[PDB]
Amino acid sequence: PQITLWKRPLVTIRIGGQLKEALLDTGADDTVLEEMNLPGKWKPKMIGGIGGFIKVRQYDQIPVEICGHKAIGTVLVGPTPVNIIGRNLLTQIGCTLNF
Amino acid sequence: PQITLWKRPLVTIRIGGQLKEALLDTGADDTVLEEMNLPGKWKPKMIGGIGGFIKVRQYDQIPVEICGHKAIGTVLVGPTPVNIIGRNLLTQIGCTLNF
Amino acid sequence: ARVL
Repeated sequence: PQITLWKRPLVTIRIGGQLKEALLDTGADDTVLEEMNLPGKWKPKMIGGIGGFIKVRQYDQIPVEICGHKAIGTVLVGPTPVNIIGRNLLTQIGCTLNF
Repeated sequence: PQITLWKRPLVTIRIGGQLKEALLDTGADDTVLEEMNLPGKWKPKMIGGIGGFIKVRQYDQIPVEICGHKAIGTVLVGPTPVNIIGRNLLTQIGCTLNF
Repeated sequence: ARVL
């Protein structure tokens, strides 16, 4: 699809067999989701945003379906204000910015 | 143009008679620039993201050209680590997400 | 990792 930006680009994703809403975020290097359980091992990591740094759990090689498009990659879990799909998965679904 | 997302989508903007590098950020409601001494009236604002909130100065009706495409709107100035072009100006340049 |  083509998504305009008059409203936040929120979409439905499937992850760990659950549906969630997430924001397609070209300003994010990484995908970060609010607290939830994911299967498998995780490693502690830190990431930074506009307000400073937070601690997250890094899950690798996680399948995520985004508007019906398949990705498998790194998902960070922690105290983000909104679920965000970052460039690591945006690239996998062939997402570009156009103007 | 078409901007792929393998790297941070950094582009050249012109604002207040300065050329600057800025990140096209679909996850940002607002445009937030690194500290700069713009003339004009402003008011204080708090904006939030990963890590918490920062204090910024809100300037209205500021012309901003983004890769040759003219825009005019609200710009926030504060201790962001990177210049961020948010949806308020992305909509004005006809920017879409496409996959 | 930068997440704006």
